Amino acid sequence: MEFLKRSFAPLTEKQWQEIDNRAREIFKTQLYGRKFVDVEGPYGWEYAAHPLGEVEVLSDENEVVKWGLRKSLPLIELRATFTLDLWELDNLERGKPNVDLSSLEETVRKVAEFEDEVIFRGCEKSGVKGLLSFEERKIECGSTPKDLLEAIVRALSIFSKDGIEGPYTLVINTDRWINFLKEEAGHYPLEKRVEECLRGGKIITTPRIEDALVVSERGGDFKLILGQDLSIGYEDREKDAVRLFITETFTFQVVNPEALILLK
Amino acid sequence: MEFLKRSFAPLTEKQWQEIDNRAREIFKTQLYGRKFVDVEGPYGWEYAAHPLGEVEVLSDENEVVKWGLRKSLPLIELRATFTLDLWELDNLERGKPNVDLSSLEETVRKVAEFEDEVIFRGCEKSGVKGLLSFEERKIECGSTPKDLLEAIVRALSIFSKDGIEGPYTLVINTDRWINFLKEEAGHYPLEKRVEECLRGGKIITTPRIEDALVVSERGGDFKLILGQDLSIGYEDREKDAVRLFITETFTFQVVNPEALILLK
Amino acid sequence: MEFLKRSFAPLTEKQWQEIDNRAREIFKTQLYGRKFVDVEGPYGWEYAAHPLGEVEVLSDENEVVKWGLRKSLPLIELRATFTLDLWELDNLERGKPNVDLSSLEETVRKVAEFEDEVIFRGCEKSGVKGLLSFEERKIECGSTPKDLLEAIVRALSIFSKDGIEGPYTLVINTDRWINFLKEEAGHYPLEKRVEECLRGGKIITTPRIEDALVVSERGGDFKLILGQDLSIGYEDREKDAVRLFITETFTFQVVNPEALILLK
Repeated sequence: MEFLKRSFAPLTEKQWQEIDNRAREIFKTQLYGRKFVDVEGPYGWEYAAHPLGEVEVLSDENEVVKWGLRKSLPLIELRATFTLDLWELDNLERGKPNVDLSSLEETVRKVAEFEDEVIFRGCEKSGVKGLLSFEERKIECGSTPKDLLEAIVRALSIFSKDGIEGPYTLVINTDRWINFLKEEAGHYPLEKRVEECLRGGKIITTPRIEDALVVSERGGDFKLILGQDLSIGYEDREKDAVRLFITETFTFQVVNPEALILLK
Repeated sequence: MEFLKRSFAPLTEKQWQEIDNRAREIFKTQLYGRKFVDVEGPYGWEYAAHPLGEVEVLSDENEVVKWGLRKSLPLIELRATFTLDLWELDNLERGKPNVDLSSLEETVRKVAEFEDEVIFRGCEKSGVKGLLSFEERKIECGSTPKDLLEAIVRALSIFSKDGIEGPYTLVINTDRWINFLKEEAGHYPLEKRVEECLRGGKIITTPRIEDALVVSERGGDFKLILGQDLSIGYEDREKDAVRLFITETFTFQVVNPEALILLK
Repeated sequence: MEFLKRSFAPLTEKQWQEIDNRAREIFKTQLYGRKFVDVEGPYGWEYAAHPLGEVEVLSDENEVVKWGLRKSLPLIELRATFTLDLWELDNLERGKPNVDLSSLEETVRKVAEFEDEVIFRGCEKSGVKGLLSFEERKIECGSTPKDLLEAIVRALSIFSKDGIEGPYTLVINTDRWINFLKEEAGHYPLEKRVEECLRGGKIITTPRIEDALVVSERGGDFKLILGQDLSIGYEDREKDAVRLFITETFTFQVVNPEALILLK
């Protein structure tokens, strides 16, 4: 929006469109948490904190009037900057079909990594606890495909006792998935054995996790709080090059850890 | 069209039709690039160059008035000739069901090879760079079916980081495909393992490539510029035999090499 | 248009208008070729090459499939820059009737010279051959007004044998015209003798030619290919002064040299 100062950038709508398109593509392919966790919002651009629903009592014990502070999560405000040559975007309206947008891509990837780190590991400063921080819900299993299938069945039994329902999905490191696919036959695809044991579920290979998670997708158990979603705006000129920025505001909340299981 | 001088050939519409039909069949089965790359046009018959969208500056540095030349790709104009006996096409209207059209077939195959060479290797004279010239995007993999599947998964991970989406297709040499199918079981078809790892994609066996390519089919990344598409016209008489020709005008452009991956 | 970034210049419409007006005036008075040669287009801003209608065959002699490259003329892209003080354009809306626009005028004159040089001499780099390069069509004549009239009659006889019709015009260096007017009487204006021998034609005094040309104006024999016509846009700030630029894209083609005659 208006705080992005896009109107003041020496660019045509065509160039803005190309930039936005490439950003969207990289993001859709590089944002992995967005695949498992719900999204609420956007609340922005002014939204500053998400309530937790508790009071920390600061009053002493023998005070007549008891009082405390109501708790919330501060939204994380993200800024990153790109620099694009001008002589090279105007070749777009000169008829060039492929305009170099490399710095955009690099920095987009970096911010995607940032958000995925928050979701998966969290942030102490912000008070966010990541999915991989709920060590209290973890299975110890082997390292073969068969061990993996047994572990998945165990996980679904756990979900059963805890009342957790819904489609299930398995988030794996890419390398471990590849090695599971390589380690044993072959006489029936492993992905099918899995999608069967993972009863109507899916597999999602994610390089930002090392081992694996099993999560239910019924809804409402992991949620990303959105103020200002990812947006690109303008800062200044270089002057032969334009400096833009990408920004966001967000927090993350694990609501029901019972819908989460870690695997070794 | 009119530049083809078909009206001046001592032939009936029946004979023209037979000729055109056989040409179309051979072409549909022998034109392999047409299976992966988009086609724009036809622009012909006068279209002479396709713009690139850049200026090469020829002005010196200290000139007051700066100037350069706007760049483009010249269209390649293709001619080949056939000779057909007359006594042998008139047997068509005499009731013969199978008329010999061998020279047509041979020369059609040759021109198909020509276009496929341009697409795959390119042309220095014309300034076309072929698919197999983007060595900067190449994977080193093994030689077994399992190695192949691992390589395909690696390729799709690459497409993932580069923001490349869409159906995927695997262009292979026929011999290597056959040997992959022969080398190991058997207890589950390899083509299915592939179409699965090649997630909803295809395999296309192409004798004009030696090893393999993986390419996305989302659209707009490889494109063939068409002026005058493949057409047959008339030159002269022999006189007992008619001399015809086949012609085309075309260039080729790889727009987004990120949608391209070479395999060993 | 939009590639000119006029909207991003810290200027009001009044100032843009003054600038454009002065540019147009200087151009109309300083563009001499525009007086004789036809103009086609504008094709821009993406137009990159104008077809010539020929194929250069690169195929060897004994190749089965013959091929070549279709030929064209690259458009020349022209850039020049002006710098205008700000404190001095805002006095326009302060009520000043005469705003200093000298750098504009100088640079406009320079680019006009550039285009006239291309038309008259041509450009080797671009492959343009100028009017004064067709030495094969040249008359040797005297240096007196009477010699000039005889030469004009000879030229029209030539046009006669070559089938060239239409109004005729005589492009002369200014100095030679003046000296012809001074050299002999006087008892009947020379311009009238000329316009008579130059049967219903004209005289156009042009400082970018040294001796003279006679050309027919029937149409279609000399033509200027226009992509982006002359236009002014914005580059940056200085910051107390605004930097603008003037740009064009064009080529030139002599189609029928029979409509052209050079005089000594």
